[PDB]
Amino acid sequence: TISHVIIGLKTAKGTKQLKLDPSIFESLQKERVEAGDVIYIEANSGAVKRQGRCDTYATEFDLEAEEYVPLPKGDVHKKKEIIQDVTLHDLDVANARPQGGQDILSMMGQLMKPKKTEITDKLRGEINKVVNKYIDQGIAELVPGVLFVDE
Amino acid sequence: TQRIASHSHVKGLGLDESGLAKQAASGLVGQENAREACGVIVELIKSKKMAGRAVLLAGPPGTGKTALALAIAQELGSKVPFCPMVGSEVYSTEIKKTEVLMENFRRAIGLRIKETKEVYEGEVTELTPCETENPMGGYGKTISHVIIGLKTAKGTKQLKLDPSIFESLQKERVEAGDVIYIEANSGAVKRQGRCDTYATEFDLEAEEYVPLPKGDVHKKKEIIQDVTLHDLDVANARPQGGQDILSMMGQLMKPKKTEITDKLRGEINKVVNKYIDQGIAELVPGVLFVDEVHMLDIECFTYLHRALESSIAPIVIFASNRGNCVIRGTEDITSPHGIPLDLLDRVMIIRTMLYTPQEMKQIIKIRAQTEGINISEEALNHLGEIGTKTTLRYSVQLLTPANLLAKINGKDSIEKEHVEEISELFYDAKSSAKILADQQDKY
Amino acid sequence: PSFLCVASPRVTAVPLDSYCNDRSAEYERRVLKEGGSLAAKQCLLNGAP
Amino acid sequence: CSGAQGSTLSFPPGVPAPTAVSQRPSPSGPPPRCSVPGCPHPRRYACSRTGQALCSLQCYRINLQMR
Amino acid sequence: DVTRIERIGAHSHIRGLGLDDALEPRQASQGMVGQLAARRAAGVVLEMIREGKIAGRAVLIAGQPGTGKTAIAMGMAQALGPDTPFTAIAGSEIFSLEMSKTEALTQAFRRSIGVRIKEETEIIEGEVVEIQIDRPATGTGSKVGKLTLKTTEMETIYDLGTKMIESLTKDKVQAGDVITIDKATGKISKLGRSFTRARDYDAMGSQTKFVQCPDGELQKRKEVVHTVSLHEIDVINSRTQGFLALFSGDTGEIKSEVREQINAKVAEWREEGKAEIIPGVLFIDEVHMLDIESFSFLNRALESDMAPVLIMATNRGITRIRGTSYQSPHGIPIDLLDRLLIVSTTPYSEKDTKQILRIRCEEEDVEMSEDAYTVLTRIGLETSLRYAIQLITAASLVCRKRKGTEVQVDDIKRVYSLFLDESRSTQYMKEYQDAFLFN
Amino acid sequence: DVTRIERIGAHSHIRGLGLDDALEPRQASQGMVGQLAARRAAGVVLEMIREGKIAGRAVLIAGQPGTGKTAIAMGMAQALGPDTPFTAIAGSEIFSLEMSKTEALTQAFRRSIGVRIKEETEIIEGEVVEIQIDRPSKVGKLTLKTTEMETIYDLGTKMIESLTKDKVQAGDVITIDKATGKISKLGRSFTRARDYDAMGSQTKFVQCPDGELQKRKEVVHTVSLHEIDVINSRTQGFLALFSGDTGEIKSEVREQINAKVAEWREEGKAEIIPGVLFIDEVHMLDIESFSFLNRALESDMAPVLIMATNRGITRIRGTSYQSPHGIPIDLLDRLLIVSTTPYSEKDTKQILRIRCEEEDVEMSEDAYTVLTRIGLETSLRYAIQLITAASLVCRKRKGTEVQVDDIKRVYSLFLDESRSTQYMKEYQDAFLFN
Amino acid sequence: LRVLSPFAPDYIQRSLFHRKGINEESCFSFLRFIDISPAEMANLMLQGLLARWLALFLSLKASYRLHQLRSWGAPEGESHQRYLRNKDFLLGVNFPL
Ligand SMILES: Nc1ncnc2c1ncn2[C@@H]1O[C@H](COP(=O)(O)OP(=O)(O)O)[C@@H](O)[C@H]1O
Ligand SMILES: Nc1ncnc2c1ncn2[C@@H]1O[C@H](COP(=O)(O)OP(=O)(O)O)[C@@H](O)[C@H]1O
Ligand SMILES: Nc1ncnc2c1ncn2[C@@H]1O[C@H](COP(=O)(O)OP(=O)(O)O)[C@@H](O)[C@H]1O
Ligand SMILES: [Zn+2]
Repeated sequence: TISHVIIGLKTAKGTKQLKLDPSIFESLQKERVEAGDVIYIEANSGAVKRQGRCDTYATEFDLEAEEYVPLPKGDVHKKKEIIQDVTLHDLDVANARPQGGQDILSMMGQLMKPKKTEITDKLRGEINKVVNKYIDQGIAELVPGVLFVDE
Repeated sequence: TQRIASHSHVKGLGLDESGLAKQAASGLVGQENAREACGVIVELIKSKKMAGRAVLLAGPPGTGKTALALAIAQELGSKVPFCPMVGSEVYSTEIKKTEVLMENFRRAIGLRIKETKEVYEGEVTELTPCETENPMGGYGKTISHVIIGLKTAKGTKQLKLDPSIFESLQKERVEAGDVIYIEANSGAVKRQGRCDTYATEFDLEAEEYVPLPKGDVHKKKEIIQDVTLHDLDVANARPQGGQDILSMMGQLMKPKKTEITDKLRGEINKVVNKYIDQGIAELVPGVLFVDEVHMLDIECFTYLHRALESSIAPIVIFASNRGNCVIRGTEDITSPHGIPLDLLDRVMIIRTMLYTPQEMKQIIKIRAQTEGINISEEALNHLGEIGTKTTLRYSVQLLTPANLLAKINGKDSIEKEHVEEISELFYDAKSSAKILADQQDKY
Repeated sequence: PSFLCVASPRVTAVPLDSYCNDRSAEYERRVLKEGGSLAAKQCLLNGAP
Repeated sequence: CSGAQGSTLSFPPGVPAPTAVSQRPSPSGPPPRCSVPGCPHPRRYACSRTGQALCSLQCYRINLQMR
Repeated sequence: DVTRIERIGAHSHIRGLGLDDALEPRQASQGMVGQLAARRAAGVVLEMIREGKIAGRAVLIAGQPGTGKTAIAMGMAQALGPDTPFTAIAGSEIFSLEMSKTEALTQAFRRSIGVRIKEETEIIEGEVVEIQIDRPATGTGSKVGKLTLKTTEMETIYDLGTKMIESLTKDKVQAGDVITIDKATGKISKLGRSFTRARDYDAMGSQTKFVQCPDGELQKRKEVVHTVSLHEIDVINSRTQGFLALFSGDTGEIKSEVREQINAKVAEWREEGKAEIIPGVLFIDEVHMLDIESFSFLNRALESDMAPVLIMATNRGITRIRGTSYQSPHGIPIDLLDRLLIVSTTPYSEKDTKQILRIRCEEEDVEMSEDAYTVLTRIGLETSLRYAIQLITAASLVCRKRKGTEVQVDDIKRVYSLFLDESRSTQYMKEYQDAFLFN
Repeated sequence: DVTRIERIGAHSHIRGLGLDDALEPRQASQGMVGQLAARRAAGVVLEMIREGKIAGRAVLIAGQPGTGKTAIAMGMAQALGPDTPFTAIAGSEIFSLEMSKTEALTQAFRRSIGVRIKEETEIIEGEVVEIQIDRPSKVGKLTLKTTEMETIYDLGTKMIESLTKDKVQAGDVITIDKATGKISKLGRSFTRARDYDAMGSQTKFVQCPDGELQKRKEVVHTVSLHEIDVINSRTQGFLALFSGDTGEIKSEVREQINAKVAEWREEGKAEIIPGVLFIDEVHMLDIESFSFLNRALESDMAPVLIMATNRGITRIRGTSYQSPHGIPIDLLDRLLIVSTTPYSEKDTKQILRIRCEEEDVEMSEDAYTVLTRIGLETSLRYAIQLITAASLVCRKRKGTEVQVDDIKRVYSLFLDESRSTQYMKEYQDAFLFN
Repeated sequence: LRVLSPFAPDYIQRSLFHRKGINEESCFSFLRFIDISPAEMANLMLQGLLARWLALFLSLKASYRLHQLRSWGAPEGESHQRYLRNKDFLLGVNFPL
């Protein structure tokens, strides 16, 4: 039924076709995307955003509740090396409580207020054990920093 | 095995039936007049007559005033609730000090309430609705009853049931060769899973298979259930059945201790009387034991003035090691045993004495033969002298490290040399404090 | 008795709402005004799916 | 209904006789066993390359070595 | 053999004030004995409480430890009886971690004003003869049905409504059940099964003791008196479907706008005659536990027309008001002490002491000789009265353990050697003065 | 090169707590020096922990600052090893903002009792090769791969519904507990990691499994008694094991768990491994929290307690009174006390050599001489802080083996208390408050 | 922060069944004694308060089925005084109330 979704892309610099994972197409449908929208796909992360309807369709009706954007002048496809900084505390927080799990698009995340909590000793034991596994696989490297205590 | 602790030998008060105390019996030795007093307290508790009448055991550290309060629990046995605390339990963050006392006053009273369980259970062999050949007027066909065939290891039986059951047997997703049960007191039906005889009709299937029930298709027993009044207090204050949003929200939210009203206590009292009058429920007025009572503050103590008087309350045992201390939560109010004079007025005091060298040696012997240890006479006659120079707990507590050292040195009983080697390695409170006074500038 | 429930708020305000000037953004507040999935909506409204 | 003669349930003509009766399956006496002739074990799974029923990696090698 | 939840405690022998109709104290009556001056005063304020016309009047009961301050407080609780609310608070109980002091006192006040409501309703109480429930083949869900009920005298048929049908079927109602239906509430209730129709039967649908068939006319009246405090009227109004908060106590610091509004609507239910208002008593036992913050709340709470009659008790001399430096009488600020009447209790004679011990032994089912009473009367003057009241049961139990029928003088000398008076324990605390901790 | 998440701390030169079979201490071994009597006593309690026969034992380790109290406790924790609980807390970790001092101690006790359980299983683990279903109920088959075999399952109806709810694909790696019937994805096999150009945020790549497809074994789990207490506290209690967001567990649960865990031990189904609770700097436990230990040392499944402390006769926290160690007398005779002693010059050399062996540093015997004098004229733990700085000054000096001139330089740069307080007096009114 | 999570079903399986030591303590050991599988536990940590609610609603269904099994038979120890079973840490059904 759906092994993948082919999607076609265009910019003033050219075109590509991409083979999307069904989880990315589920995200296109989350954003209510249709052909003739201008889309940003972050293929290393699965982030998807509608920028607006492409202005070649800006005359489809004289007055309709969409914002139209010019066909992107940028490349269809862009690469960088990027280097991510994350602290062990960001792991200790983001894995301790059940996540919100709800990308705004929900409503249960309105009821239980987020609050700081006495994060257990044991979980830090497992974060240390997972980080050890990843720095051995070379996916991460470590920078022991400084804590500076004023007063 | 089970593992030994600081009271495991204490099996009872070891009295004669005249109420007098033996020199050494039921794992205790000495304290004769205080054991005789505890004998009257055991009779008092067994009588069920009284409410709120209470005792303080008072005496120096390591004299036995926790061992006697546990010996009372052994003389009562498992059937009556004995609820222990330190005074320091009351300082909860969730809930006020006096409510932690009031909840423990409600733990120390038990219902013993007996009821029948009856159930039908088995693998469902067939579901067979039975028609009447004459319908009622204007209708195509009519059912008088449903037959459910049920199987268990003891046999198979066709149960007959009213046709409303068939509606519920398609809310439950039942199919032939499921195992199911029906509550005979209630008419409710439930599915457990496919019966284990079918655990091979696919190489994988998404259910855990249930072994065939054993005994007859219809089961009956009596059970003598027991609940503290505090269990009734919490089960009424925070219900657990989930068929409403208040209960699901209240069960996804963090559980919290709450200041239960005197009204809930009142209504539970009014209804347990309704059943005790009918002989449905037995009642066991139990014991509340507080150790380290001097850790309660004057607000706790000034609540115990009401609680020890109240006509519902359990019999209460207090213990303290204190002299004329200042009462916690007051600046400079010195009072005997660290307890306010107007609470100390409301309790009987049992004086607990120091042991003589011979009694300490007799305790150490009773410890060794229950800690799993063999001791030479030249070791025991040294260890009772160490206890005389030091303290009971220290000289007792030297037994197991002396056994470890003796076993490491390849021998089956503690020798003199092993006791003094452990005494050289391990300091007591008195010998330790002298080093702190000598080396005063270096700590 | 069926008549002890007689207090009332003097004022009952609408829950506050964040207007935003973007076509993608206004679908998100619409989804929140509906209740953000039929699973989560049915879950509070009728108890479970 | 419920009455002095016990309960009854009733359907107008053309309502489905909706209590469809249910009756037991009648499986084989032996459960399915491993294909290797020296093996007493139950079938756990079957080989994808040859189709025989199997119980272990020992039997998977011992089968595929001789087809 | 039988033993109810309430048992023999420190005041269970007290059953009233023992006053005559001219409001004079009898020397020994209703369990009270001696103590004429304070019993007289308690009688006057009891009569003022039964009158109920006047709001926020207050009393402080004072005198030595162990001289019947709490005895007289329980005496008037029993003389006032169960139909009028009496709330006992030990002064420590207001120091909540869930709510502030002024809330805990406002709750203790409003728990002590009763609103009394007669609920009169029409009930049908009958034995089910037969039921028909009709259900559509699919449809919109317009269910319909008929039900029939009997008594030993009369029977009839009811054509059923839509909400009745779900309330009936929710409780698995069936022929042979005995049920009691409230016509105004729309609620069923089940009394059991009748012995008859339960024979035309299956593998079990229920297991309970049967009940006799209902008698007289099938439709009959019921009457209930509710006694609902202002506090639980405020709690029910604090949040919709809040009814469990009455038990759990979890509703903290209720909105002032609720109390302001309930004070009006409770007055309207009096002017409509729809509900009685029955102002009761708040007994703040050991009131010297309240902070000066809490006494300053009482100064201005105790002047509301919804205030209950407030009774303090305390045993303290000139001592500093809790939470401050200042010394004052009874541990109370004169800001408050100026506002309330003081009832003064007195120490006891031989006659009073022996008579208190005798009425206590009566309630505890104990026989003692007049010689044993003579030594226990001596003990109750050589030592505080509560210690003598604590030897009685011990002496009865030692007597029972040696199989005596009556407590003798040497049973009390035995028990006196066995359980210490404070004055004797605090003496032995001088030989072991090196061994007890923190003198 | 590759720096692990753990690196050289203050204690990490120890590798255990060196003793012979007679519990006789070696002068220098397993990264410890001297302290002969205290190490015998630590050995005797270590064998008492291994035997486990008796509950609620307590040792107080006491003596001057820098004399190795935590060095015994961490060395003992390594000599005991893993596979037996060792909860270590500084005393001030118990003053929670959500639960009493009673609770934080109760949880610290209960977290130090290990229950071992045997559990019997068969679990499938493999790369799903394809899935086939058809409509006549439903029928289907699916193929699993592991590096050793490709194999097929003729799965049932509820399984077909469950896989079609998990939406599994060819090239996923999946696991199913055969007894329980529950599916669980692990990720996508590395060979599949290119047939999409953009990939879902929750995707992860894993190797194809190996060995037999449906491994059949019993296994041993160790789980501490506190976790059973938390799991039973509320409907989803295990989330609180990680979230920390739990406290004031109802005593009715804890005493039910005693009865059940004792019952499993009599039924032979589980075995109880007594651990240790170590309270470093116990002296600052409040009087209420000390009084709680007077009952928790008596429960017939208490851990052993090891308490380190560093104090003379001192005011007990939360009171006016003064006592040995800052500990109440009614606890001190339930404790058994082990006392350290200050180091000689001859011992102080060996510990500095052991730190330099651990840091991988080389020094002249002149530099060890001067540093030993510095570590004797001022506290040991200051000389242990000069060696790293002497190494880094040596690197900046373009050296390789450190020298007395490097020690004298670092000693001029980083002050101890005795010199720093001496200089503070010469400018005192420029500092704030006294 | 979600890939380095110990709640990943890979790390749960590798923690739970692929250990080196004959005895070796590891997290998620309790999941053998509650009715929760690795992916259900990961999903309960990462799908948030909706998955909390469904896993609660199923747990009530499981409670009545557990109570019957827990209260009407006593077949000693599962292989002669050995081996615990699925759900054996759920003791919230043993209270009479
Ligand atoms: N009379 C006794 N006979 C036997 N052992 C006793 C007796 N009294 C005390 N012990 C033992 O001595 C130790 C200290 O007594 P305990 O009651 O626990 O101390 P404390 O009086 O301070 O509360 C315990 O091991 C206890 O079992
Ligand atoms: N006048 C009295 N008549 C009968 N019993 C009394 C009387 N005065 C005191 N008592 C009893 O003697 C004991 C002491 O009285 P209590 O009310 O506790 O004293 P107080 O509150 O003044 O400190 C209680 O057991 C009480 O029931
Ligand atoms: N006997 C020893 N052998 C080796 N290193 C030790 C020894 N005693 C102490 N240490 C080390 O010396 C320093 C101080 O010891 P520590 O236990 O932390 O002092 P304290 O008793 O004051 O807490 C630490 O770096 C510690 O690892
Ligand atoms: Zn074989």
